[PDB]
Amino acid sequence: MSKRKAPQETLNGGITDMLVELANFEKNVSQAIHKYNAYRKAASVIAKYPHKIKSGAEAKKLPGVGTKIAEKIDEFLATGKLRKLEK
Repeated sequence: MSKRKAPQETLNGGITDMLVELANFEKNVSQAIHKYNAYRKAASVIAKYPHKIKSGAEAKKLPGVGTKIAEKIDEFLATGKLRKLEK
């Protein structure tokens, strides 16, 4: 908790963070469910990934992420279409 100085609104991706979080549920998600392992396998191909996408095409390329987990990958990456101040 509190290592040096984390951003206030995260950077952009945040894929392996919200994916590993669902597996860390330790309450609503048991420790051996099918949907439970859906975020663990997808989190292995996402966290290794650059874990930062503007759309949901990168998750489709990952064979691990796509079986009902790709929807969550867009939940965090859905508000990543903000403008960057033109001119």
